[PDB]
Amino acid sequence: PESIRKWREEQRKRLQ
Amino acid sequence: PESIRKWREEQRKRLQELDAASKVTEQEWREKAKKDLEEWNQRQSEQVEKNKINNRIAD
Amino acid sequence: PSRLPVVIGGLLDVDCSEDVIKNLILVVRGQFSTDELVAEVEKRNRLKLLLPWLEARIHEGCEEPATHNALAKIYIDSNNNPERFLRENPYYDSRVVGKYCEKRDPHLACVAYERGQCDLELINVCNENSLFKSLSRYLVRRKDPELWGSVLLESNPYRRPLIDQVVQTA
Amino acid sequence: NSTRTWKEVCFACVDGKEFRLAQMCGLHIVVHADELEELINYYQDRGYFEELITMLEAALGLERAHMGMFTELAILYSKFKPQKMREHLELFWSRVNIPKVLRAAEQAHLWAELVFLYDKYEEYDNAIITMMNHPTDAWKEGQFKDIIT
Amino acid sequence: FACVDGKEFRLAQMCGLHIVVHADELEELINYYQDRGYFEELITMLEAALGLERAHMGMFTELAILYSKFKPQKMREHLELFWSRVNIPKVLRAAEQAHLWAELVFLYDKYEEYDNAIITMMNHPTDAWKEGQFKDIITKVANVELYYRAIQFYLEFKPLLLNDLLMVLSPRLDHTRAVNYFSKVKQLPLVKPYLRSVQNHNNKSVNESLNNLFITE
Amino acid sequence: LSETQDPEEVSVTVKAFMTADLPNELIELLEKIVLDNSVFSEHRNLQNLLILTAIKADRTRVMEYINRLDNYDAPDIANIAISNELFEEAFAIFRKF
Repeated sequence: PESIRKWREEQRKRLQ
Repeated sequence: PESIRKWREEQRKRLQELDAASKVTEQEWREKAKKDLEEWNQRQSEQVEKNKINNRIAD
Repeated sequence: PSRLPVVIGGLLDVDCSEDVIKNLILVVRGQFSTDELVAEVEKRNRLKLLLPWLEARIHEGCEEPATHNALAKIYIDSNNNPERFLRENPYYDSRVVGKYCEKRDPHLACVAYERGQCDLELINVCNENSLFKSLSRYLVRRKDPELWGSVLLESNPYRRPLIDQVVQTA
Repeated sequence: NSTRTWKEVCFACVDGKEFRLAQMCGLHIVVHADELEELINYYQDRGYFEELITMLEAALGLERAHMGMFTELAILYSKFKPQKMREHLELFWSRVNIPKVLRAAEQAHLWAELVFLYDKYEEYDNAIITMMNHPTDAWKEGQFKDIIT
Repeated sequence: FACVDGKEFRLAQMCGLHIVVHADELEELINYYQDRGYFEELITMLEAALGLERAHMGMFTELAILYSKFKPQKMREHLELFWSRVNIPKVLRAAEQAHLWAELVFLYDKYEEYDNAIITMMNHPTDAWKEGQFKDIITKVANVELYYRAIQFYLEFKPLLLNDLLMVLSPRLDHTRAVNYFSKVKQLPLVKPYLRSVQNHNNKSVNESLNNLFITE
Repeated sequence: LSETQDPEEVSVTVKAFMTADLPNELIELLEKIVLDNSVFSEHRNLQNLLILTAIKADRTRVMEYINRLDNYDAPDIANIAISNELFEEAFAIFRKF
């Protein structure tokens, strides 16, 4: 499902 | 100071605590261990009767 | 029987049993190629098929790299630790085991290069991804000023870690 | 049973979405380091991370348990399952690529794992910096007294 | 000794530093201090043991034992360093006397005493137990009969993990004795998904048990 | 397995263990691990070193070894079992083939 879409925002949320 | 007293006593009382604390810890581990079986056997019986009724309609 | 490995590759394309091949390898060969049946079975990925014959062949004590390297290769895929067979077998060749053990285990490829004196390949792999302490142990062991000269000229980006290690290994 | 067969049919099996079949059908490909990264690249597009980590857990049982397998396993445990990274890496630290995992761990940069890792590989200087710039999660009074020496 | 008699302790360390370096007089000074009780000065005297050029094993051996008996809040870390230098028997026994189960296991892992590790995990799993450490330590054990008893332990504790552990135990474990144990305590349907991967072996017990399960399905 | 290079390192310690009058479950265990999941998947003098050593124990281990071992010899070891108290094992051997 274009997991990169969820993954970019999830990683940024996690780090922020 | 003759710390032989505290030497033996604090360690022995620490054992007195730890053995029983660990025993009740493994006991709650045990009752939840059987909680798993109590949670699974109900579904085992459910699937048993389910396959039973599904075989009944076959004829 | 020179065409044995070729027709055997064809056979394993037919996908027949292995014990047939195990029995037919023990036939009395004649003129035969040894360092390319390994390349053949590599495609077929059944090198364990070749254990018993080569075991007897080395029991005879043949000093052929074509066999002494294949023994190491199958020892690697055994999931075991063939570091001492690698160090105490003065018959195989360091190059093929190094390139083969490049990605699978550089910790063994560095020892292969160590006894094989493949210093350039050692820096070509161990410098890239390894514990550079083993490198410094080798260079200080294998004291060679030209090696330090080749390494210590500010071309290699990975010089700072190995010096930051050899300060302790010395 | 050639590599070509399993790797060719893995993509059709994943398109067909039979991960049970594709799991066992891909174990003969992961064993080849020259055929692993391609599969992970195919799968990240699918996003079936939860489905392939089981295959990777099965890859440990495979006889050809080589290093790149563990590098990719740790790479995905670093951010998709970060809680598991440290625990899984208690073992294969002597079995896994150091720099690729280091830079790969830079994304999550769970500084405790990086510090412990550098401490294991004797690259103490990097651990000192890491404990210097992110000590809230990655710092210990004990080991920082003697690693510094 | 005079420094003790005068109850001086700033120097008792300093002058005493030049003894413990030696092997024989080490235990003599320990025995001279154990009756005197100044363990706070004893430990801090041996805290400088790291800060030396000729320290030996017995020092850190008896020191980690002291942590096992005087400051168990400090034993894990100090143990974490000199486990390579320290001797095994003098310390493992004294820590067993202290009943510190989270560290005897860790040392048996460090000295790969898996037979001594799993037994201690099983008799004291309140803290020494871990799902993954056990799961990987099991394959390196020598006494294989402990496989069945650990299965007993998990059936008592973690039935879901029995299939997971069975995945790794299947090579170094019987397929028949396993199903016999399950039929003994009657837990055969609990392992129904695994048994589909052993009919290839086609053991008689395995051949007929899964068939009986199919008859109930 | 740390050596796992040649059968001399194997054979010296193996015949030492045999000559060292080691009781049951002492040598067969090493034979088991060195057979199970190892390079030494042969049968060269591995039959009696394991199966006869299993007959020294007189246990169910013979059955798992029967249904597990390959590239072996059926008739002679079946006769060995018949010579010993266990005949069901030779029966199962002839049942296999």
